[PDB]
Amino acid sequence: ATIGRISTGSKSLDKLLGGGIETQAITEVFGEFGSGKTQLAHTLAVMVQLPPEEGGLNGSVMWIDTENTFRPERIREIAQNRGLDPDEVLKHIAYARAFNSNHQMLLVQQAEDMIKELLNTDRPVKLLIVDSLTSHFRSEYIGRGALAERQQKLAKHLADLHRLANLYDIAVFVTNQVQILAHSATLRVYLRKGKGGKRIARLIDGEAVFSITEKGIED
Ligand SMILES: c1ccc2[nH]ncc2c1
Repeated sequence: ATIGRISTGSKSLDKLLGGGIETQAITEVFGEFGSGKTQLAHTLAVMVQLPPEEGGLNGSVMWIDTENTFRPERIREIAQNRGLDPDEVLKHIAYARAFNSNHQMLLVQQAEDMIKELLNTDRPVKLLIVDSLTSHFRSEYIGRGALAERQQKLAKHLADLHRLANLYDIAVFVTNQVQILAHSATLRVYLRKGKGGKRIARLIDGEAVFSITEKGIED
């Protein structure tokens, strides 16, 4: 199946990404607390629902939240300000709180049921968000011996996510709060605060600049 692309809301960031975030890929955004990772996730959860000529995939969303940071009213605000019905957009986001890393891993396996259910509807799942990918792993696997154990568990979790992305033509978007370890995401984007309230994004193989606004993010 051909890759799809989802606009982030920012032409600058879309260009950095080669045209938007890709299906059949895991895109990891990482950066310090407050760098805008969750705002980008909220924006993508709206953008993916747009029709393709507007930068979406006519898609539905599954969201795994590990920090209680999902805000339904932020979805509704972004949707309304982009001309979409806020309640329809919110309804197309399946939402689950992950209580610990083992529950987070089960939830990814569980997500396959809804993905299959929706695959041939007019709004198949096209975006799976894990925010935060790493927070539970960081709190639970700590101390001597934890590096190998945590990396092995994360590798299995990411393998599960890669399979869903690749098998069902989904963009997986994950967040990671940071600041030597290996990573298995398809593409890693470093996000940081800049001057004038801007956020700056760099690929970790130019820089994109965007603002956080009532439309989510934009140039
Ligand atoms: C992950 C995210 C949202 C979800 N809703 N139901 C199951 C599930 C898994």
